[PDB]
Amino acid sequence: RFLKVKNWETDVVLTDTLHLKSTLETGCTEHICMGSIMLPTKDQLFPLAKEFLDQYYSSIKRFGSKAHMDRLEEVNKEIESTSTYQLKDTELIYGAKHAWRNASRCVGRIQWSKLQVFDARDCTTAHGMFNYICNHVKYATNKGNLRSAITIFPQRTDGKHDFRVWNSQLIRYAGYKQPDGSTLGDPANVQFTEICIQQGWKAPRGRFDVLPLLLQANGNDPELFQIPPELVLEVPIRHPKFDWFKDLGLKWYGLPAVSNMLLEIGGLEFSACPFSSWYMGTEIGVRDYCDNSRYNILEEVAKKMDLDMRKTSSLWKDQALVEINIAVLYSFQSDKVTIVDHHSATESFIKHMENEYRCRGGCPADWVWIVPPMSGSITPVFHQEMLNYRLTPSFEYQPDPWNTHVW
Amino acid sequence: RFLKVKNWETDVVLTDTLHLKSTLETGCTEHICMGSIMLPVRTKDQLFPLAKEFLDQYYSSIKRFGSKAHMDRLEEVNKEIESTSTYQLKDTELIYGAKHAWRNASRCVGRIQWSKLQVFDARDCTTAHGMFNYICNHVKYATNKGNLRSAITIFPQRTDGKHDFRVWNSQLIRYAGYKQPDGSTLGDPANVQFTEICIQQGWKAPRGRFDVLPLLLQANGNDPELFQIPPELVLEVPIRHPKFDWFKDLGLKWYGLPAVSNMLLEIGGLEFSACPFSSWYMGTEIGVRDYCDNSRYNILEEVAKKMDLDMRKTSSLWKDQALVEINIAVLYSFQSDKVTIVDHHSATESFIKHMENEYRCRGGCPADWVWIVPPMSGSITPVFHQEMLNYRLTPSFEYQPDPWNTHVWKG
Ligand code: HEM
Ligand code: HEM
Ligand SMILES: C[C@H](O)[C@H](O)[C@H]1CNc2nc(N)[nH]c(=O)c2N1
Ligand SMILES: C[C@H](O)[C@H](O)[C@H]1CNc2nc(N)[nH]c(=O)c2N1
Ligand SMILES: NC(=[NH2+])NCCC[C@H](N)C(=O)O
Ligand SMILES: NC(=[NH2+])NCCC[C@H](N)C(=O)O
Ligand SMILES: [Zn+2]
Repeated sequence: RFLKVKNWETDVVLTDTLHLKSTLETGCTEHICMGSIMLPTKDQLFPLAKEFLDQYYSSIKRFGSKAHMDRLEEVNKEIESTSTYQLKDTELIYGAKHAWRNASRCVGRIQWSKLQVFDARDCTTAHGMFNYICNHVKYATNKGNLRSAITIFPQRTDGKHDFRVWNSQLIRYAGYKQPDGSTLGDPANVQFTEICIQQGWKAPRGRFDVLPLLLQANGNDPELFQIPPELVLEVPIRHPKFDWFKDLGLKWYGLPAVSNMLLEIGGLEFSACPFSSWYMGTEIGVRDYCDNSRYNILEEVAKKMDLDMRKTSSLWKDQALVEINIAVLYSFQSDKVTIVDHHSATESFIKHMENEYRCRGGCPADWVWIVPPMSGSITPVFHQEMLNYRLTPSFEYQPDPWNTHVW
Repeated sequence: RFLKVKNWETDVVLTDTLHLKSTLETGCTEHICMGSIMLPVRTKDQLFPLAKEFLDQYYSSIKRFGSKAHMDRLEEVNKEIESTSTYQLKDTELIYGAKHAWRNASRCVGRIQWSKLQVFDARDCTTAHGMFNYICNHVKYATNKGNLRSAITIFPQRTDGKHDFRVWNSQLIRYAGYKQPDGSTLGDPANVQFTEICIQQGWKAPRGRFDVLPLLLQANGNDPELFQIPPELVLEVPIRHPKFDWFKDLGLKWYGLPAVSNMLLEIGGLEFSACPFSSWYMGTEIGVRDYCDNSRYNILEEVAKKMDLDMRKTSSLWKDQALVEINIAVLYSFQSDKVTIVDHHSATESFIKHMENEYRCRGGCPADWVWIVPPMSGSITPVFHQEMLNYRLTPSFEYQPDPWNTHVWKG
């Protein structure tokens, strides 16, 4: 069964055979589409393993080879014997790269092949985790010349000895709920901040406090560690034409490092797998700065611009938004910290997507996430149809550890 | 089976029971979501269920479910379908049906207005000329000197599929598109093909960047005929900017009345192949899509130039900066001529209110996130952060193929 996707700006059509290899469910049915919903055993394990191994071996052009069968045989026995198994270094790398390749919500995926993979499966303690993580941050930041990396901690076993990173990103600002009801710093992290504090963190209480790492190894209680400040690259936010802008007091960190996700490879579950790359401007300028439930800076930025804020139809929110995003890309570029604007980013993903249909017969994409949170229809992805299906290896969500942890 | 939708900006949660009454298919499956795919002659036995269902809804809506009136009508329609292999809707039903097809239009952000809709019954129409007159009346009623009113005109339903009434224009009022030999396009590229059909059919084309197209009307399965809409009936807004005096020099204007004409209205199984409906524009439809889409009027570069923006590097956000001004200039021009119009903030805010009310009183409200979210400043409108379930309810507005692709020319 073939499927076609049209680009309504170029009339380009692509045929998707890849969705055929789909496994997981979408949350959608014949009678309902949940495309905008944010979150919709030995015998179990071997099929999963076999499938992965087949992919891998096909990818290296040894499908059916003796090597292939042997490995198949080996893994087989190992699962029967140990009720789990271990991936060869090559497989772990292939698996990680490909989970990224399959991340339908990622516009960055043209880069999927150039990924630095750190094997931290020999890790056993939170302190071990802290050290590994520090190495990742440093390698990835690279003095502002950002590099994509992932660090993979030991896989789950009985589910009672999970490695987990309790932060949602390696580096994020704290959130303090004041008594008057307002919030200081980043409201997104208010709850995590309360857990840190509650666990011993001496909170400075500022609008941009780098949070402590809170690391759980082997199922043990989480432990706090401060990331060497020297390791935390930051960009002060100023506007190329508004000298009053810097006075707003805004900065952001240069390294987005999602840490709360779950990497699945050949049936194996890696519950702690921080990955990092570089920001698209909008993530910060639009979502982090202007979301009503984040830093929410539109009013203030507007005021300083003296815009007509009486009537929404002045598009004062829109005007401010553009400046704010101009100031973010500007600040970063001026400090030579890697960053990409939403136009370049989306243009590349079209190129990527095309190439993926050519060489792979498809490329799963979540339109809702792929399209930037501003200027949607002026980027090429708006006009681009996308089929969304779920391929493994994958990155999955998982519950916040505090909701599930057995203290 | 209940379903919940969260608003990630307010944490409001809503429970959807309404999707249960869903009938049509989504194009989606357990293994694939086509949520971003633009487009994913009946029978006696087919028709009555469709009719019965509709009638049940209607009667429930007036609080006569199971009433003698209800059963009789049920009985009547029944016999009529058996006898005539079709049937006719009471005036009350046609109105209920139309209003509710709008109410179920999952791609419509304007639906808070769904109840206040002027319905024109043009089922007695028989000729293209008849159609032209009806349409002129609609345009005039709806425009209302710039104080826009929502209206729909419903022409005779399909019978054997050989005597369809069709409006060949996609909107009652739209600008022409001429493909020049150098490869460029004059006017609106979206209508180039329709323009060629008009010309080919006798239209004397002015060849300008804003020529109101002739109506091309088909009655009873007959060949289409041309009619010019009285210019005095076609309200237009010259586009200028409240601070850029150079803007008016761009030479831009738009018409004040969006009137989708190429859609198919289905009610109680009946198919109304010609049903122009009209309301008022949301700014972005014009400022963002019609003006800035690359394949429409594509004015970003020029607007940028005049602003002398840094167009060397995309990261100057020159496209973004121009876009905002252009949209400011559209809402401005219209408001200054007192032609109804709504900005994307007000529009999306209202739809949240509407959506909430719909969950309260109706147990749901089908919505297509991809279409509901404005083509600019997405995440600063409330609908971005709003989860939406999309399912298909009837009565509905459906797409249908372009008439020229299917028409059996009589000559
Ligand atoms: C290299 C440049 C990259 C860029 C420009 C980029 C860009 C983005 C953006 C803008 C989002 C939306 C995130 C949000 O709105 O919160 C996203 C999501 C995502 N990206 Fe990428 N990314 C890059 C690299 C990577 C890498 C290295 C990985 C993993 C190896 C990855 C996997 C993902 C995943 C799993 C999501 C969805 C996460 C979630 O649901 O919160 N990306 N990316
Ligand atoms: C009165 C104020 C209204 C507003 C502000 C409004 C707004 C909109 C907008 C912005 C769209 C997106 C259209 C596009 O992107 O091309 C849309 C789509 C749609 N609306 Fe409305 N509308 C209104 C009234 C109506 C009426 C009167 C009807 C029918 C009776 C209707 C039914 C629809 C339908 C069927 C679509 C889908 C069109 C398509 O698929 O191309 N709306 N509406
Ligand atoms: C309701 C909707 O699913 C939710 O707001 C989504 C919308 N689209 C998005 N797209 C991206 N890239 N990132 C996000 O956090 C969201 N949030
Ligand atoms: C491919 C994609 O679905 C297509 O560009 C859609 C996306 N969202 C839209 N949303 C609205 N309201 N109107 C449109 O024409 C579109 N175009
Ligand atoms: N480019 C990335 N890898 N982004 C990861 C998620 C970052 C997150 N959206 C933020 O703005 O904080
Ligand atoms: N508000 C409406 N009824 N819009 C109908 C579609 C108009 C279309 N978006 C246009 O720009 O021409
Ligand atoms: Zn779907």
